[PDB]
Amino acid sequence: FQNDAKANFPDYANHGCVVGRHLNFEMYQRLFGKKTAHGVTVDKVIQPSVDNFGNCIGLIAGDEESYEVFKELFDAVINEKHKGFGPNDSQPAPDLDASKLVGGQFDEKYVKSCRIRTGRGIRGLCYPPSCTRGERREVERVITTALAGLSGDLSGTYYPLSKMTPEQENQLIADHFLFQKPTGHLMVNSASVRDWPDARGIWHNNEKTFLIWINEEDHMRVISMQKGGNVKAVFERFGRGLNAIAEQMKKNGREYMWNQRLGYLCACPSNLGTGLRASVHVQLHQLSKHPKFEDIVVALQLQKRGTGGEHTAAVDDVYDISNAARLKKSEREFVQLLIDGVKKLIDMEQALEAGKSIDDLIPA
Amino acid sequence: FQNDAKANFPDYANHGCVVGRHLNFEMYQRLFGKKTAHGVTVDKVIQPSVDNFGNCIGLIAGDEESYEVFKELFDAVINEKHKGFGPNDSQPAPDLDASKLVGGQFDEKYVKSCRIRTGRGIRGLCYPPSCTRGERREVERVITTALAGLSGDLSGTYYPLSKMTPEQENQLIADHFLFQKPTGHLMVNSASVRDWPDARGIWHNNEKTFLIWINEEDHMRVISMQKGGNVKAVFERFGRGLNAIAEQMKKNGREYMWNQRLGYLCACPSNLGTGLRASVHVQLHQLSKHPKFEDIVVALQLQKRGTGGEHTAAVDDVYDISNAARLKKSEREFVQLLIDGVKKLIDMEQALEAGKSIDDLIPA
Ligand SMILES: Nc1ncnc2c1ncn2[C@@H]1O[C@H](COP(=O)(O)OP(=O)(O)O)[C@@H](O)[C@H]1O
Ligand SMILES: Nc1ncnc2c1ncn2[C@@H]1O[C@H](COP(=O)(O)OP(=O)(O)O)[C@@H](O)[C@H]1O
Repeated sequence: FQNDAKANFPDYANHGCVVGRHLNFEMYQRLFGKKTAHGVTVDKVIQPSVDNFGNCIGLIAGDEESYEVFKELFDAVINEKHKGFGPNDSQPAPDLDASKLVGGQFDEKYVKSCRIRTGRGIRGLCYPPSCTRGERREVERVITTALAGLSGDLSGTYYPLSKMTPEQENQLIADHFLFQKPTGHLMVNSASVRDWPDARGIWHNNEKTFLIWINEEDHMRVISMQKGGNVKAVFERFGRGLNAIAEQMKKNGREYMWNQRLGYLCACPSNLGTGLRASVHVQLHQLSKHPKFEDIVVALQLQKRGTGGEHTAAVDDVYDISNAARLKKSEREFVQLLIDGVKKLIDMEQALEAGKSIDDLIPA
Repeated sequence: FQNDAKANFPDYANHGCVVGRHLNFEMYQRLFGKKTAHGVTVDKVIQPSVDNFGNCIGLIAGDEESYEVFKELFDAVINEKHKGFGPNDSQPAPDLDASKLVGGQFDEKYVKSCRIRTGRGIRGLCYPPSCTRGERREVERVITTALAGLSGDLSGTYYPLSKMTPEQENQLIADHFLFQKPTGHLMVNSASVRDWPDARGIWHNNEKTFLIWINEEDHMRVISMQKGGNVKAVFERFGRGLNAIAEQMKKNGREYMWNQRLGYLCACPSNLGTGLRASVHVQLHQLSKHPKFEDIVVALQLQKRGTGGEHTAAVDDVYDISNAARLKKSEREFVQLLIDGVKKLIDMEQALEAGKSIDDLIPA
């Protein structure tokens, strides 16, 4: 008996994962014995895809180096997932300049709130699927040390999950800032929830307009938010926050994971490039009952979902609309995509309100 | 930053695991960098204990070598779990001689069925927490190849979970021979359910008196059973089955995992020595309503539980009574422990049936 590639090749029958359609034995044999500097193997990065029979992606990176050592597998998946992204295609340079936005104010009669999120990795340390307790703790240390250097309207306080009081936990729940131990297949099967809640925590400023999660699904989850429809102001704080944290991190020789081709790196290939989801809560009483509604959203390159997030129902016809893509455009440009898209949606709503047709407002 | 033992030491506060009370930093530092020939680390074997806050054991072996490379941790836990087992204590030689049993027939008026189970590991291959798809498949191959050499009343057929038909699956469910993907903390947290159901299967003889599970929680789970109370006959088939399989395995240079001190090795320290649980279904209408019932069972060194197994209620006063221990006695002697114990229970029941006292039947 030999523990070789042939003996270890996954049985992808019945699976609906992207990986199974790209990881033929030819490729597996090649990648089988490879390892990153942190010991991440091909079996590691595909484990979730094997465990799950649903329509997953199944691909997860244990560390930054995963994207280079297992480049041909990630590129194949990335290419299909992000609807076209070859080996010579490159992510545009980061763009966090809020002042370059045009008309970043929404009619607050329809737009109730604005939210912009992204994820960062701390270079040198493994992603949650592979990180050790030591690494995870260093991630928390780096981040919290940096956050404590923030001032002004970015001044905040840190709430470690492992030292959280009933009173604090209760208030964070009411704020909807608390996160539980993940239970999703990708997180569970990738061993991303080990040692919970060791070195996990929540940070937020006094205004509660800037939220930070540590060691949840990414090293750092960044969230900027405001009531109303001033998306430009939400983006301005978003970029100013990321930059400020990065500046405090340089003091300790730490930086975000980023490279010319893929932009900001994270464990989940689906969230590469900008990892940015800009969204609004927008009320669309009439448009939502229009037969072309779902097609209009897709055409605008937006995504639609319930008020309570992914896989929830929309209450009082208020929808969570956001940019659908993550790659092939800069942050500032995705935010401009949301602006243009949402205003069009609002124009259509105001047409239906006046008993008019929207037939010639639809993206041809 | 250094990824050393100090940075990686588990925070055992709040935990009710045995490991936390033995794995002080002193020990952790020593074991931290160690590895078995299969790459099993200390972090691996204790991971479940860290993940779980309940009253677990939390210790699991990735391979056979785990018990030697991490000997001082396993010995500490084993010592406490099995109520006294020092470094110089030794498990008695295996004893599968059913003919050495005395009075192995139960009053079938009270004893409805008999069951005896154990677990085996195939030497050379890793336990479910650490095994690869290749290894797991080799385990299935070795076992099924051996089973196909069995004849007579040990002739049976193999039902691979990954090629199971609705009709077969339905019949196995009715027989209560099917096992699902484990969901318990120890199994989930130790990564023992990877690639389900790849290389998992069920084997049983025509009589349905001999059952075998492959790659569930152990490499091989062996179960002998009969209606009525002829425990001697159930043990006779049990031992004859284990020996026959071992004999077919030698043809291919394979053998069970076993050593002088710990007896038959398995991933779970709680099941070392004999890994043997001999049980009966015994109806105790009157005794079960006696205030001393639970104390009598413990004194007889037996265990009591519901008819549907662990954590179930007893229906019609029928209890699952079995030997409580796994170490410090031979198989044949645990079965004799069940015999002596159950007959005493039956004598007490027949006393209460006649309105007599059992005060002087109780183990002083
Ligand atoms: N524009 C918005 N305003 C207020 N809350 C929002 C907005 N967009 C999303 N949320 C909230 O964020 C939470 C997470 O949503 P989810 O669909 O998981 O997106 P993501 O995972 O990108 O945060 C949800 O409970 C939702 O209510
Ligand atoms: N003496 C017996 N006769 C018939 N069935 C039994 C007997 N003992 C246990 N069982 C059955 O075996 C199943 C597993 O029981 P469990 O408590 O998990 O013990 P184990 O894990 O050692 O098999 C249960 O559903 C139970 O009904």
